[PDB]
Amino acid sequence: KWVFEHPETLYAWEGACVWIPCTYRALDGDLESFILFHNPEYNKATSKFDGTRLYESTKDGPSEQKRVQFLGDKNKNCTLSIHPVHLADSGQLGLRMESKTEKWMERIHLAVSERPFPPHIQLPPEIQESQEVTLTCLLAFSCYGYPIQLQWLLEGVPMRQAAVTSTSLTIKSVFTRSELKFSPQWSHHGKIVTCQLQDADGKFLSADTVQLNVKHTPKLEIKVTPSDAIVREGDSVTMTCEVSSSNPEYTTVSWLKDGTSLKKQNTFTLNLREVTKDQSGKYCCQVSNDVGPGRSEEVFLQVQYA
Ligand SMILES: *[C@@H]1O[C@H](CO)[C@@H](O[C@@H]2O[C@H](CO)[C@@H](O[C@@H]3O[C@H](CO[C@H]4O[C@H](CO)[C@@H](O)[C@H](O)[C@@H]4O)[C@@H](O)[C@H](O[C@H]4O[C@H](CO)[C@@H](O)[C@H](O)[C@@H]4O)[C@@H]3O)[C@H](O)[C@H]2NC(C)=O)[C@H](O)[C@H]1NC(C)=O
Ligand SMILES: CC(=O)N[C@H]1[C@H]([C@H](O)[C@H](O)CO)O[C@@](OC[C@H]2O[C@@H](O)[C@H](O)[C@@H](O)[C@H]2O)(C(=O)O)C[C@@H]1O
Repeated sequence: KWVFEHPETLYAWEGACVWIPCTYRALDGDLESFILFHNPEYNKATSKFDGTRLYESTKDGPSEQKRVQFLGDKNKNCTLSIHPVHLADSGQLGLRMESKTEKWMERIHLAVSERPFPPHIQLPPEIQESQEVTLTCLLAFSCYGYPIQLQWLLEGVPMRQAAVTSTSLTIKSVFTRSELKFSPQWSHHGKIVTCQLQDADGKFLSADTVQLNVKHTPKLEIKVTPSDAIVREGDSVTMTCEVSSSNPEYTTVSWLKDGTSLKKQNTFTLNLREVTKDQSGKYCCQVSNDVGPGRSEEVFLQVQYA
Protein backbone atom coordinates (compact mmCIF):
# COMPACT_ATOMS: atom_id res chain seq x y z
CA LYS A 1 0.00 0.00 0.00
CA TRP A 2 1.72 3.13 -1.34
CA VAL A 3 -0.29 6.33 -0.84
CA PHE A 4 0.36 9.24 -3.22
CA GLU A 5 -1.20 12.71 -3.35
CA HIS A 6 -0.68 14.77 -6.52
CA PRO A 7 -2.91 16.63 -9.01
CA GLU A 8 -2.98 13.44 -11.15
CA THR A 9 -3.06 15.48 -14.38
CA LEU A 10 -1.08 18.65 -15.10
CA TYR A 11 -1.41 20.98 -18.08
CA ALA A 12 1.07 23.33 -19.73
CA TRP A 13 2.17 24.53 -23.15
CA GLU A 14 5.43 24.68 -25.07
CA GLY A 15 7.89 27.12 -23.52
CA ALA A 16 6.18 27.44 -20.13
CA CYS A 17 6.96 25.38 -17.02
CA VAL A 18 5.17 22.86 -14.83
CA TRP A 19 5.34 22.57 -11.03
CA ILE A 20 4.00 19.31 -9.59
CA PRO A 21 3.23 19.32 -5.85
CA CYS A 22 3.47 15.75 -4.61
CA THR A 23 3.44 13.99 -1.24
CA TYR A 24 3.55 10.27 -0.53
CA ARG A 25 3.72 7.68 2.23
CA ALA A 26 5.65 4.43 1.90
CA LEU A 27 4.60 2.08 4.70
CA ASP A 28 7.95 0.34 4.19
CA GLY A 29 9.61 3.60 5.23
CA ASP A 30 12.45 5.53 3.62
CA LEU A 31 13.31 5.29 -0.06
CA GLU A 32 16.56 3.90 -1.42
CA SER A 33 16.39 4.97 -5.08
CA PHE A 34 14.28 7.28 -7.23
CA ILE A 35 13.99 7.34 -11.02
CA LEU A 36 11.68 9.65 -12.98
CA PHE A 37 10.77 8.09 -16.32
CA HIS A 38 9.03 9.66 -19.30
CA ASN A 39 6.62 7.19 -20.90
CA PRO A 40 8.02 4.20 -18.96
CA GLU A 41 7.62 0.83 -20.67
CA TYR A 42 7.57 -2.43 -18.71
CA ASN A 43 9.80 -5.34 -19.78
CA LYS A 44 8.03 -8.55 -18.76
CA ALA A 45 11.15 -10.59 -19.51
CA THR A 46 13.51 -8.63 -17.24
CA SER A 47 10.76 -7.38 -14.86
CA LYS A 48 12.22 -3.86 -15.07
CA PHE A 49 10.97 -0.56 -16.47
CA ASP A 50 12.52 0.64 -19.74
CA GLY A 51 12.33 4.13 -21.19
CA THR A 52 13.74 7.62 -20.98
CA ARG A 53 15.10 8.64 -17.59
CA LEU A 54 14.64 12.32 -16.74
CA TYR A 55 16.08 12.15 -13.21
CA GLU A 56 18.15 9.64 -11.24
CA SER A 57 18.86 10.02 -7.54
CA THR A 58 22.22 8.28 -8.02
CA LYS A 59 23.37 10.36 -11.01
CA ASP A 60 21.43 13.64 -11.00
CA GLY A 61 21.35 14.16 -7.22
CA PRO A 62 23.72 18.78 -8.79
CA SER A 63 24.27 22.12 -10.56
CA GLU A 64 20.94 23.96 -9.96
CA GLN A 65 20.89 24.67 -13.72
CA LYS A 66 18.93 21.59 -14.79
CA ARG A 67 15.69 21.46 -16.77
CA VAL A 68 14.13 18.63 -14.72
CA GLN A 69 14.51 18.94 -10.94
CA PHE A 70 13.37 16.60 -8.17
CA LEU A 71 12.51 18.69 -5.12
CA GLY A 72 11.26 15.97 -2.78
CA ASP A 73 13.09 13.66 -0.40
CA LYS A 74 13.26 10.01 0.64
CA ASN A 75 10.38 10.50 3.07
CA LYS A 76 7.06 12.21 2.28
CA ASN A 77 7.70 14.60 -0.63
CA CYS A 78 7.85 13.87 -4.38
CA THR A 79 7.54 17.40 -5.79
CA LEU A 80 8.82 17.82 -9.36
CA SER A 81 9.73 20.82 -11.51
CA ILE A 82 10.25 21.04 -15.29
CA HIS A 83 11.34 24.50 -16.42
CA PRO A 84 10.99 24.93 -19.30
CA VAL A 85 8.50 22.21 -20.31
CA HIS A 86 8.38 20.99 -23.91
CA LEU A 87 5.85 19.26 -26.13
CA ALA A 88 8.16 16.22 -26.04
CA ASP A 89 7.59 16.04 -22.27
CA SER A 90 3.90 15.32 -22.88
CA GLY A 91 2.81 11.88 -21.76
CA GLN A 92 3.44 9.78 -18.65
CA LEU A 93 5.76 10.90 -15.86
CA GLY A 94 6.74 7.67 -14.13
CA LEU A 95 7.99 8.04 -10.55
CA ARG A 96 9.92 4.78 -10.15
CA MET A 97 10.40 4.40 -6.39
CA GLU A 98 12.03 1.58 -4.44
CA SER A 99 11.83 1.15 -0.68
CA LYS A 100 13.88 -1.42 1.24
CA THR A 101 11.50 -4.34 0.60
CA GLU A 102 9.24 -3.02 -2.18
CA LYS A 103 9.25 -0.95 -5.37
CA TRP A 104 6.47 1.25 -6.76
CA MET A 105 5.74 3.07 -10.01
CA GLU A 106 3.49 6.13 -9.70
CA ARG A 107 2.36 7.64 -13.01
CA ILE A 108 1.44 11.32 -13.40
CA HIS A 109 -0.01 12.47 -16.71
CA LEU A 110 1.47 15.63 -18.24
CA ALA A 111 -0.45 17.27 -21.09
CA VAL A 112 1.56 19.90 -22.98
CA SER A 113 -0.01 21.74 -25.91
CA GLU A 114 2.03 23.30 -28.71
CA ARG A 115 0.42 26.71 -28.09
CA PRO A 116 -1.19 28.18 -24.96
CA PHE A 117 -4.64 26.75 -24.41
CA PRO A 118 -7.56 29.09 -23.73
CA PRO A 119 -8.99 29.77 -20.26
CA HIS A 120 -12.61 28.95 -19.38
CA ILE A 121 -15.26 31.48 -18.36
CA GLN A 122 -17.90 30.16 -15.95
CA LEU A 123 -21.03 32.20 -15.27
CA PRO A 124 -24.36 31.45 -13.58
CA PRO A 125 -27.14 30.05 -15.77
CA GLU A 126 -29.46 33.02 -15.09
CA ILE A 127 -28.09 36.58 -15.10
CA GLN A 128 -30.51 39.38 -14.24
CA GLU A 129 -30.32 43.15 -14.59
CA SER A 130 -29.15 45.13 -11.55
CA GLN A 131 -27.99 42.12 -9.49
CA GLU A 132 -24.34 41.67 -8.56
CA VAL A 133 -22.97 38.61 -10.37
CA THR A 134 -19.43 37.21 -10.25
CA LEU A 135 -17.90 36.17 -13.55
CA THR A 136 -15.24 33.49 -13.12
CA CYS A 137 -12.33 32.85 -15.49
CA LEU A 138 -10.47 29.61 -14.87
CA LEU A 139 -7.17 28.47 -16.37
CA ALA A 140 -5.95 24.96 -15.50
CA PHE A 141 -2.34 26.08 -15.17
CA SER A 142 -0.04 27.74 -12.65
CA CYS A 143 3.75 27.52 -12.54
CA TYR A 144 6.21 29.63 -10.57
CA GLY A 145 8.72 30.07 -13.38
CA TYR A 146 6.00 31.40 -15.72
CA PRO A 147 3.82 34.15 -14.21
CA ILE A 148 0.63 34.95 -16.12
CA GLN A 149 -2.32 37.36 -15.98
CA LEU A 150 -6.04 37.08 -16.66
CA GLN A 151 -7.58 40.17 -18.28
CA TRP A 152 -11.31 40.85 -18.59
CA LEU A 153 -12.66 42.61 -21.68
CA LEU A 154 -16.14 43.89 -22.56
CA GLU A 155 -16.69 44.36 -26.31
CA GLY A 156 -12.90 44.46 -26.69
CA VAL A 157 -12.40 47.17 -24.03
CA PRO A 158 -10.70 46.46 -20.67
CA MET A 159 -13.43 46.31 -18.04
CA ARG A 160 -13.53 49.01 -15.37
CA GLN A 161 -14.41 46.76 -12.43
CA ALA A 162 -11.55 45.39 -10.37
CA ALA A 163 -11.02 41.66 -10.78
CA VAL A 164 -9.36 39.50 -8.12
CA THR A 165 -6.85 36.86 -9.23
CA SER A 166 -6.08 33.83 -7.08
CA THR A 167 -3.86 30.82 -7.78
CA SER A 168 -4.04 27.31 -6.36
CA LEU A 169 -0.96 25.10 -6.66
CA THR A 170 -1.57 22.22 -4.26
CA ILE A 171 -1.47 18.45 -4.11
CA LYS A 172 -5.21 18.68 -4.83
CA SER A 173 -5.53 21.27 -7.59
CA VAL A 174 -3.52 23.53 -9.89
CA PHE A 175 -5.20 26.54 -11.51
CA THR A 176 -5.25 30.31 -11.95
CA ARG A 177 -8.58 32.01 -11.33
CA SER A 178 -9.95 35.52 -11.85
CA GLU A 179 -13.29 36.66 -10.42
CA LEU A 180 -14.92 39.88 -11.64
CA LYS A 181 -17.82 41.32 -9.64
CA PHE A 182 -20.14 43.65 -11.53
CA SER A 183 -23.85 44.38 -11.73
CA PRO A 184 -25.09 43.94 -15.31
CA GLN A 185 -27.63 46.25 -16.89
CA TRP A 186 -30.09 45.46 -19.66
CA SER A 187 -27.57 46.95 -22.09
CA HIS A 188 -25.04 44.22 -21.23
CA HIS A 189 -27.41 41.73 -22.90
CA GLY A 190 -25.98 40.33 -26.13
CA LYS A 191 -22.55 41.83 -25.45
CA ILE A 192 -19.40 39.71 -25.51
CA VAL A 193 -17.08 39.27 -22.53
CA THR A 194 -13.51 38.10 -23.12
CA CYS A 195 -11.07 36.59 -20.64
CA GLN A 196 -7.58 37.11 -22.08
CA LEU A 197 -4.57 35.07 -20.97
CA GLN A 198 -1.38 37.14 -21.05
CA ASP A 199 2.17 36.51 -19.91
CA ALA A 200 3.84 38.63 -17.24
CA ASP A 201 4.60 41.33 -19.84
CA GLY A 202 1.08 41.57 -21.30
CA LYS A 203 1.80 39.55 -24.44
CA PHE A 204 -1.41 37.96 -25.69
CA LEU A 205 -1.45 34.18 -25.27
CA SER A 206 -5.04 32.91 -25.45
CA ALA A 207 -8.62 33.92 -24.76
CA ASP A 208 -12.14 32.66 -24.15
CA THR A 209 -15.29 34.55 -25.15
CA VAL A 210 -18.94 34.41 -24.07
CA GLN A 211 -21.95 36.43 -25.19
CA LEU A 212 -23.85 37.67 -22.16
CA ASN A 213 -27.51 36.70 -21.67
CA VAL A 214 -29.00 39.25 -19.25
CA LYS A 215 -32.63 38.99 -18.22
CA HIS A 216 -34.41 42.32 -17.98
CA THR A 217 -37.93 43.72 -17.68
CA PRO A 218 -39.41 45.12 -20.91
CA LYS A 219 -38.02 48.47 -22.05
CA LEU A 220 -40.72 50.50 -23.76
CA GLU A 221 -41.12 53.39 -26.20
CA ILE A 222 -44.53 55.08 -26.24
CA LYS A 223 -45.73 56.99 -29.31
CA VAL A 224 -48.78 59.25 -29.59
CA THR A 225 -50.82 60.46 -32.57
CA PRO A 226 -51.15 63.39 -32.94
CA SER A 227 -47.46 63.82 -32.10
CA ASP A 228 -47.98 67.01 -30.08
CA ALA A 229 -50.55 65.24 -27.83
CA ILE A 230 -52.81 68.31 -28.01
CA VAL A 231 -56.37 67.77 -29.25
CA ARG A 232 -59.73 69.49 -29.10
CA GLU A 233 -62.75 67.82 -27.53
CA GLY A 234 -64.23 65.29 -29.93
CA ASP A 235 -60.95 64.30 -31.59
CA SER A 236 -59.47 60.80 -31.53
CA VAL A 237 -56.11 59.96 -29.94
CA THR A 238 -54.02 56.85 -30.61
CA MET A 239 -51.11 55.75 -28.42
CA THR A 240 -48.94 52.72 -29.17
CA CYS A 241 -46.63 50.76 -26.87
CA GLU A 242 -43.46 49.34 -28.44
CA VAL A 243 -41.16 46.84 -26.72
CA SER A 244 -37.57 47.89 -27.40
CA SER A 245 -35.84 45.14 -25.41
CA SER A 246 -37.24 42.26 -23.36
CA ASN A 247 -35.60 39.13 -21.96
CA PRO A 248 -37.39 36.81 -21.82
CA GLU A 249 -40.36 37.50 -24.09
CA TYR A 250 -43.10 39.76 -22.76
CA THR A 251 -46.48 38.30 -21.82
CA THR A 252 -48.90 41.11 -20.86
CA VAL A 253 -49.51 44.81 -21.46
CA SER A 254 -51.61 47.37 -19.57
CA TRP A 255 -52.29 51.11 -19.70
CA LEU A 256 -52.48 53.72 -16.95
CA LYS A 257 -53.96 57.23 -16.78
CA ASP A 258 -52.64 59.28 -13.85
CA GLY A 259 -51.56 56.25 -11.85
CA THR A 260 -54.83 54.32 -12.25
CA SER A 261 -55.13 51.41 -14.67
CA LEU A 262 -57.47 51.71 -17.66
CA LYS A 263 -59.83 48.74 -17.67
CA LYS A 264 -60.06 46.49 -20.76
CA GLN A 265 -56.94 48.14 -22.26
CA ASN A 266 -54.83 44.99 -22.58
CA THR A 267 -53.39 45.47 -26.08
CA PHE A 268 -50.31 47.44 -27.18
CA THR A 269 -52.53 50.23 -28.59
CA LEU A 270 -54.68 52.72 -26.69
CA ASN A 271 -57.45 54.35 -28.73
CA LEU A 272 -59.37 57.26 -27.22
CA ARG A 273 -62.36 58.20 -29.39
CA GLU A 274 -64.33 61.45 -29.16
CA VAL A 275 -62.19 62.72 -26.31
CA THR A 276 -63.61 64.90 -23.56
CA LYS A 277 -61.62 67.29 -21.37
CA ASP A 278 -61.87 64.57 -18.70
CA GLN A 279 -59.34 62.36 -20.50
CA SER A 280 -56.49 64.88 -20.15
CA GLY A 281 -53.61 63.78 -17.95
CA LYS A 282 -50.56 61.54 -17.98
CA TYR A 283 -50.63 58.27 -19.95
CA CYS A 284 -48.19 55.36 -19.99
CA CYS A 285 -48.12 51.65 -20.80
CA GLN A 286 -46.77 48.79 -18.70
CA VAL A 287 -45.42 45.55 -20.17
CA SER A 288 -44.41 42.57 -18.03
CA ASN A 289 -42.33 39.46 -18.61
CA ASP A 290 -41.02 36.69 -16.36
CA VAL A 291 -38.52 39.13 -14.83
CA GLY A 292 -41.08 41.81 -14.00
CA PRO A 293 -42.98 44.87 -15.22
CA GLY A 294 -41.58 47.79 -17.14
CA ARG A 295 -43.11 51.20 -17.82
CA SER A 296 -42.77 53.64 -20.70
CA GLU A 297 -42.35 57.40 -20.46
CA GLU A 298 -45.51 59.32 -19.62
CA VAL A 299 -47.44 61.12 -22.36
CA PHE A 300 -49.20 64.34 -21.34
CA LEU A 301 -52.48 64.50 -23.27
CA GLN A 302 -53.96 68.01 -23.45
CA VAL A 303 -57.64 68.04 -24.42
CA GLN A 304 -58.58 71.70 -24.87
CA TYR A 305 -62.14 72.93 -24.44
CA ALA A 306 -64.26 73.00 -27.61
C1 LIG B 1 8.97 19.42 -1.19
O1 LIG B 1 10.17 19.98 -0.73
C2 LIG B 1 10.61 21.08 -1.53
C3 LIG B 1 11.97 21.48 -1.01
O2 LIG B 1 11.88 22.26 0.17
C4 LIG B 1 9.59 22.22 -1.47
O3 LIG B 1 10.01 23.13 -2.47
C5 LIG B 1 9.70 24.49 -2.21
O4 LIG B 1 8.45 24.83 -2.77
C6 LIG B 1 8.08 26.20 -2.62
C7 LIG B 1 6.67 26.33 -3.14
O5 LIG B 1 5.82 25.32 -2.61
C8 LIG B 1 9.08 27.06 -3.37
O6 LIG B 1 8.74 28.44 -3.25
C9 LIG B 1 8.56 28.96 -4.58
O7 LIG B 1 9.72 28.75 -5.40
C10 LIG B 1 9.56 29.24 -6.76
C11 LIG B 1 10.81 28.92 -7.53
O8 LIG B 1 11.79 29.86 -7.13
C12 LIG B 1 13.09 29.44 -7.56
O9 LIG B 1 13.54 30.30 -8.57
C13 LIG B 1 13.56 31.69 -8.17
C14 LIG B 1 13.90 32.52 -9.39
O10 LIG B 1 15.19 32.14 -9.86
C15 LIG B 1 14.56 31.86 -7.02
O11 LIG B 1 14.56 33.21 -6.58
C16 LIG B 1 14.20 30.92 -5.85
O12 LIG B 1 15.18 31.01 -4.82
C17 LIG B 1 14.00 29.46 -6.32
O13 LIG B 1 15.31 28.96 -6.63
C18 LIG B 1 9.25 30.76 -6.72
O14 LIG B 1 9.01 31.26 -8.03
C19 LIG B 1 8.04 31.03 -5.81
O15 LIG B 1 7.73 32.42 -5.75
C20 LIG B 1 6.31 32.57 -5.51
O16 LIG B 1 6.01 32.50 -4.13
C21 LIG B 1 6.76 33.42 -3.30
C22 LIG B 1 6.38 33.16 -1.86
O17 LIG B 1 7.29 32.21 -1.31
C23 LIG B 1 6.48 34.87 -3.75
O18 LIG B 1 7.40 35.74 -3.09
C24 LIG B 1 6.63 35.04 -5.29
O19 LIG B 1 6.17 36.33 -5.68
C25 LIG B 1 5.91 33.94 -6.07
O20 LIG B 1 4.50 34.18 -5.88
C26 LIG B 1 8.29 30.45 -4.43
O21 LIG B 1 9.45 31.10 -3.92
C27 LIG B 1 10.47 26.81 -2.81
O22 LIG B 1 11.44 27.53 -3.57
C28 LIG B 1 10.81 25.32 -2.86
N1 LIG B 1 12.09 25.07 -2.21
C29 LIG B 1 13.13 24.52 -2.84
C30 LIG B 1 14.37 24.33 -2.02
O23 LIG B 1 13.07 24.18 -4.02
C31 LIG B 1 8.19 21.73 -1.79
O24 LIG B 1 7.23 22.72 -1.44
C32 LIG B 1 7.85 20.43 -1.04
N2 LIG B 1 6.59 19.89 -1.52
C33 LIG B 1 5.53 19.68 -0.74
C34 LIG B 1 4.31 19.13 -1.41
O25 LIG B 1 5.55 19.92 0.47
C1 LIG C 1 3.25 -2.65 -3.84
C2 LIG C 1 3.12 -3.21 -5.24
O1 LIG C 1 2.13 -3.71 -5.58
N1 LIG C 1 4.26 -3.13 -6.16
C3 LIG C 1 4.16 -3.68 -7.54
C4 LIG C 1 4.07 -2.51 -8.52
C5 LIG C 1 2.75 -1.77 -8.36
O2 LIG C 1 1.66 -2.66 -8.65
C6 LIG C 1 2.73 -0.60 -9.31
O3 LIG C 1 3.88 0.22 -9.12
C7 LIG C 1 1.48 0.24 -9.07
O4 LIG C 1 1.32 1.16 -10.17
O5 LIG C 1 4.18 -2.96 -9.91
C8 LIG C 1 5.40 -3.75 -10.17
O6 LIG C 1 4.85 -4.02 -11.40
C9 LIG C 1 4.68 -3.05 -12.45
C10 LIG C 1 4.11 -3.74 -13.69
O7 LIG C 1 3.03 -4.64 -13.27
C11 LIG C 1 2.33 -5.26 -14.45
O8 LIG C 1 1.26 -6.02 -13.99
C12 LIG C 1 1.83 -4.21 -15.42
O9 LIG C 1 1.31 -4.87 -16.60
C13 LIG C 1 2.91 -3.27 -15.85
O10 LIG C 1 2.32 -2.20 -16.62
C14 LIG C 1 3.64 -2.68 -14.68
O11 LIG C 1 2.76 -1.75 -13.99
C15 LIG C 1 6.66 -2.85 -10.13
O12 LIG C 1 7.76 -3.35 -10.01
O13 LIG C 1 6.55 -1.60 -10.21
C16 LIG C 1 5.55 -4.91 -9.20
C17 LIG C 1 5.36 -4.51 -7.79
O14 LIG C 1 5.25 -5.72 -6.99
